[PDB]
Amino acid sequence: QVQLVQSGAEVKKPGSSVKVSCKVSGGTFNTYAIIWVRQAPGQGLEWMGAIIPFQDRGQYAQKFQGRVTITADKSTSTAYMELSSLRSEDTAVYYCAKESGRAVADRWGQGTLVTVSSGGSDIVMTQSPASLALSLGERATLYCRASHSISSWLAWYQQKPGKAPKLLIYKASTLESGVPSRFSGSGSGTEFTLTISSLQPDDFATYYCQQYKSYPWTFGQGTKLEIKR
Amino acid sequence: DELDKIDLSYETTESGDTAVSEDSYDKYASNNTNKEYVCDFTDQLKPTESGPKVKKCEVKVNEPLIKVKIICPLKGSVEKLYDNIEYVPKKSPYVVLTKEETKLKEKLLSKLIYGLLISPTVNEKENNFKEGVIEFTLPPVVHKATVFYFICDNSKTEDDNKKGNRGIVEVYVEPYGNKINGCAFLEKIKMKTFFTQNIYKKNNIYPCYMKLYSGDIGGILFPKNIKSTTCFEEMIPYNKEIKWNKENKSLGNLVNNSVVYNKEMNAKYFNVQYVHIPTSYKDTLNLFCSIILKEEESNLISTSYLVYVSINEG
Repeated sequence: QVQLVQSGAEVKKPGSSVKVSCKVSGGTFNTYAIIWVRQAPGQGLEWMGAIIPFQDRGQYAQKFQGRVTITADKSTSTAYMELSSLRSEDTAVYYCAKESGRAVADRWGQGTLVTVSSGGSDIVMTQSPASLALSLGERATLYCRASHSISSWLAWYQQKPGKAPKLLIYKASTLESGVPSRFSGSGSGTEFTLTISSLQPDDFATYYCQQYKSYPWTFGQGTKLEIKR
Repeated sequence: DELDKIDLSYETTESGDTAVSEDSYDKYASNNTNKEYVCDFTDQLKPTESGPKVKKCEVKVNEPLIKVKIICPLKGSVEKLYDNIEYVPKKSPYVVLTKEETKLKEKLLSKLIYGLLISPTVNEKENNFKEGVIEFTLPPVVHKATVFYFICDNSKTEDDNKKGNRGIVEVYVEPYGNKINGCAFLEKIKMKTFFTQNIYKKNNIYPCYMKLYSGDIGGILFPKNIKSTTCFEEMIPYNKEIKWNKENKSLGNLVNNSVVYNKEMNAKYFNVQYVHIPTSYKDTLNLFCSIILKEEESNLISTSYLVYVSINEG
């Protein structure tokens, strides 16, 4: 199947630049978008930009305009993200991901830790509850609200500590292949739900909703679902 | 116009509702014969127990003047098997799909590829999937890599436990060529960079020169106000290589196996003709034709253009 392998951890001085690589194997490279997402430690996911390799030009969140360059080398099926003028707040795990014909980013790299050591009209995603404490075998219900109508262009991701986001649901209610049927999604427009019919030990994690109607893609701040004490 | 009005709100994806990812598409190349690249879905989308699969016909172009032909079976063309087939865009080939962000959205094909030739008809029927097939001819030159799509989706057709397949055409045009030997008689920047010679409006008899060799492509962007032209059905040879039958006047008559593209000048958008000198033709031939303009708005002076075509003048 398809694998995204990123370059390894980096330590940089403030003011420096860093370039992270993302090698795609087993999937078509030239005509599918590669996106870059970063996650400051203990914080949420943040879309930085994307590139469709044949176009030879990336698109970027205004937040990073002028500091990020995304490129793609078609002969090696490797995408790159270069972030300049690094500062402490840029310390984060940087992820590459790609879409596979279903609009959603459904294949993710393993992440690259980068350590720094010496806009209006964007769609806001609001998740609740911020934390859920439940016992094994109980049902969990998670909620996601969008500030603008996104029809059904909403995905749900599961993230375990230290691991890349894993797609569970896309198009609001479609299960990704291999995802157990106890996960289900509902809603369209501005209100969405993720339900886990019966919690199992593997299900304890942080869950994120993401609108992929329009760039910049935006994530909710996540629901942390942990075991009842 | 109604042939090519685009719905900016239209949205879809390559996979549609099939839930199949691209690494699991059944990918295959178009069947290419001479300069016609054909994607034929007549037998690819019938329902099977395994359905719906995604059938992706890959059209890869890095040569000039390729004709792309796409055949999508018609609803009811065979009982039951295509009762719910849809094709997208409805106004293909004038409107195509391109990837914006990560979804497929409508795009004017003529805005994507300058000089592309869409004839009004195919097999003496409308050039539209409603008649079962669409065709277009890519130009002699393309500056930027370009990717666009057509959908012929039978996945909503059900017959017993079986479902039809979703057909995709991906046309991937890599850059090829530089500049067409010939003249453009003068969005506008696309016009000015496409031909080796630009003839800007003059009020006299002015000469365009098209110098060609075996295998070369030439062409002309004819003036807006054209009234009449003998290019290229009524050429006059000059210089006395061989004896001339005066009825052998078309480039076809004079250069065996030469091809003229858009002879009828009926393609939409682009007032162009392209000519291809075959590699087989090694003889030297100097030819002449003319372009006459309408005096719709007078400048007090009439405009005409002399076109000189020299073949293998080495």
